[PDB]
Amino acid sequence: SDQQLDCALDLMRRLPPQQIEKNLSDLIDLVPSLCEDLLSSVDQPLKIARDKVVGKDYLLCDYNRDGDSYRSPWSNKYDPPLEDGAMPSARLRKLEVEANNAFDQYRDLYFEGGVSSVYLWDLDHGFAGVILIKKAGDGSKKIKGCWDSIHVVEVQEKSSGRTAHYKLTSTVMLWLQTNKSGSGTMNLGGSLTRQMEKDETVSDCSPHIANIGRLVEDMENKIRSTLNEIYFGKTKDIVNGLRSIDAIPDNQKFKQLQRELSQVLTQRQIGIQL
Amino acid sequence: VSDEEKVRIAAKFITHAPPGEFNEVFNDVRLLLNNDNLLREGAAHAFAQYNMDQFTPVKIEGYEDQVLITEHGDLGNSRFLDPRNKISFKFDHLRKEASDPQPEEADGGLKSWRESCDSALRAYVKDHYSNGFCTVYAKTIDGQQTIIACIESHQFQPKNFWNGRWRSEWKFTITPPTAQVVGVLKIQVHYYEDGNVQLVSHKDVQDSLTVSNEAQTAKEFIKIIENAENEYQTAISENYQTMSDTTFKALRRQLPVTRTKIDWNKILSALMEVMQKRSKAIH
Amino acid sequence: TALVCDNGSGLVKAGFAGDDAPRAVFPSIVGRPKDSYVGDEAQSKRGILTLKYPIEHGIITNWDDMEKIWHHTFYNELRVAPEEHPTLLTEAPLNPKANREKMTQIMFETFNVPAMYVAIQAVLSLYASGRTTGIVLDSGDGVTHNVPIYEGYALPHAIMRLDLAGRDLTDYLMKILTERGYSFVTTAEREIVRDIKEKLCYVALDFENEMATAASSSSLEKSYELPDGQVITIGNERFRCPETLFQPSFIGMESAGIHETTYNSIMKCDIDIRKDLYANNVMSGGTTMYPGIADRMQKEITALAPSTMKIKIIAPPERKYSVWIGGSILASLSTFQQMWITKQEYDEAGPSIVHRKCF
Ligand SMILES: Nc1ncnc2c1ncn2[C@@H]1O[C@H](COP(=O)(O)OP(=O)(O)O)[C@@H](O)[C@H]1O
Ligand SMILES: [Mg+2]
Repeated sequence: SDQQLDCALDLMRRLPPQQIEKNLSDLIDLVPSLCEDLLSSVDQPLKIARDKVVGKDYLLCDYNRDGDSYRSPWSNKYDPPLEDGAMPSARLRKLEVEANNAFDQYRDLYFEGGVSSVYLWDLDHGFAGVILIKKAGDGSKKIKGCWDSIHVVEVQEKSSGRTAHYKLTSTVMLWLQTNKSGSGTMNLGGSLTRQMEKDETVSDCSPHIANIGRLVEDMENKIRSTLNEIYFGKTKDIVNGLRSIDAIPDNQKFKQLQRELSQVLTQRQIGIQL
Repeated sequence: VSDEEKVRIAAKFITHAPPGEFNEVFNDVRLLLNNDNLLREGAAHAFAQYNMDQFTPVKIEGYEDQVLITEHGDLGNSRFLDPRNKISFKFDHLRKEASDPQPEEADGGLKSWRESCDSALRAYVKDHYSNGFCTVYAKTIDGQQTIIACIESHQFQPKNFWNGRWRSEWKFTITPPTAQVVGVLKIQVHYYEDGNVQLVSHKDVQDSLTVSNEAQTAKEFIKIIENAENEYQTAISENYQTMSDTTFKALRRQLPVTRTKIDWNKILSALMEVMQKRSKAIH
Repeated sequence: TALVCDNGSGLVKAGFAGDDAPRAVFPSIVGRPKDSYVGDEAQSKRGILTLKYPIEHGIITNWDDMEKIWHHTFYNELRVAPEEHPTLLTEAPLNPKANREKMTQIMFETFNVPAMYVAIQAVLSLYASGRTTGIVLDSGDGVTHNVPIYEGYALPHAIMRLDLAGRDLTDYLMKILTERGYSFVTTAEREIVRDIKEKLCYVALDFENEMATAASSSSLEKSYELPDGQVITIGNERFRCPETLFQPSFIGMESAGIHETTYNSIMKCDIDIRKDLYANNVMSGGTTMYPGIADRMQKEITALAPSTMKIKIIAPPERKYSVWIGGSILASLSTFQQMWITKQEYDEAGPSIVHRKCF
């Protein structure tokens, strides 16, 4: 009962990224009983929708949905108008109004484009939040890639001291391709997920959303550098290990001497040992 | 859920199988499917095609050599063909069974050409690779003889959590008026240490040089191949080293123009109008 | 009796094979107004000579002055003929490949040594410690490196480079000293402000607690005798200078410290060799003499590695000359006779060894 969903997850990570949505369709063809629950487990590329009253696009998600009815972050509405409760926490309303503004100013300084969205929750002790960012490739530019990232934020209660523990989980999907004539076609893909927790004070000069912006920006910079240097870095090592650029008869001529050198040095180091 | 839909879905799943490991995906596609009797024959062609495309090696029963399987070079029926030693073999697509100790008969029309091709390709397949295997086939297509030279290298390691494979194929024609050289290259590497990273790359090349006699014919295509491969590695390394400032800045910048963390306090919280008259008058 | 002649951006070292201490340690600096004033005599007549450094950041920039330094090494410091016996030389990792042989051709063209075994600087310090596998820090005068070595091989895809070294630290110490009131100006007064750095500097765990204790209680004060009769009482820079290695933002460089790069060195490596590489992190160089620099690394890495395994960090006492001894214990060995870059190869192949025997 529990091994099959683990096997489905194992299949999911194995396939290449660039067509996974087709595989999601194929997934619901195989096993219908576990179709719903796997969507809560496997991250998926997100969909783009259009607001009709303000003329701008927003980002569909899973946790801003109730009975197959979504809410826009900017203009409170639903596809069925006024059939269910919409956008609680009026005291948090203003903390969305700045936030929907705030992170797009962060879009303008890093991505020079893209689409963002934020939706906060209510819970028993504090609140929670889900933050989405998407960037598509440029039509004019030869490079055609995609960046998606999802973030989940939780805050616990504190009786006194004005110190809040933010727990931030993040996940990133990345796709790149090049078609230069010198090297033909090359493709690169990536999926990563991380977490951390941090305590920090609450101040009038530094409200909560300043801290949330700090954590989001720090996580994105760290994950970008980590994926560029550590993960993508040693693919170059594998491909240069498949074949050396220069001919190498020379090292094989002295390789047995190198092995004997290692053996006698291993003898000698124990022989003296300082 | 229609059965033949499921069969072909498993077929294109295994067709795009991950880089190299076959047992785990085979076990799990067995797990999802109920009718293994239909799996025996309705997935035989898919597994066979996966063996054909990957250029896997097989170690024969103790003649001190291993041979590849080529889509354009194998015999095509249930029993395949070898370049050397004149012994056709039957290779199982799943169990790697060895059988069929029955020789065959070569055409013999241009055996010097294929033997020289083997001898020359062998020399610059050993030293210039760390670990790789090659094969060479000769066949008459459309009344013209063609020599196919195929190369494959693998560095499988499960415990370290990465896989890699190089495959390449080259075509050579017999035209004393003018020769022609066709080449195809592909690289596949996979890294999954607490993440996913895929890299697939493909290349195709068309080129040619003057004709020559048997004393010299074993050298021109070798030099063309070595030049093409070396320029290809130069190109991919040169393109990869400038990733963070040429191709990856379109998706996301490392730091902004200011070369500092964005100051969120001032973001949360007219001089430019007045300064325009000064800018006009001074400049 | 092979010569080990270790180059360096700060202080060049030279000596025989059988000894266990470098006999000739002198600065690598060349003066111009006779023209052949190099070393201590160049430092003495600072009022007329325009001193300049041939070697910069571990890569030879000016080649004539490096030839003058080599000429001075084999004539006055050693008093031996160049071609009596083989000579070993070292160069830093991550160098231009042609520069390895650019010095070989100028060596043969004026000395014609019988043989060479030109090697990396960091590969042999690990042998000097006494093992074949580990991480190495070349925390020197011109550059700093993080270099992992497994079974005697240097992995070129897993090294990192830092510009921070001793001279930047000395400049920062000068800048701090100007603020207190004891102004030190011009390059003549460098050799004394280095002297405060050698024997009146250390590192502390709680950077903030140490600052609080120093500012509150004036017990962390020390008196130093300048060579004039004056005495200088020195306070809070005893730990504000060496901390620049762990936080390069003081000078202004945005690069990470030498405590996070030891982590990135081993992240960019295999799964199965990490249990071996944590166990042996080996220090070296001239800029790792300070007291208590083992403990700061031992506390920092434990806060950044998994808690399910053991990190042992060690350092010999003779860290400053560990590059020299590691050469001399490799030059004189039984099976070492057969694999040199010998003279007869160059004599037979002519000018073709410069692109053939690059191993
Ligand atoms: N006792 C000491 N304590 C601290 N630092 C020292 C000491 N002696 C020398 N140094 C520093 O080390 C530098 C010499 O480094 P060195 O090992 O010569 O580098 P390299 O050999 O790579 O040129 C000097 O410039 C000085 O700043
Ligand atoms: Mg040094």
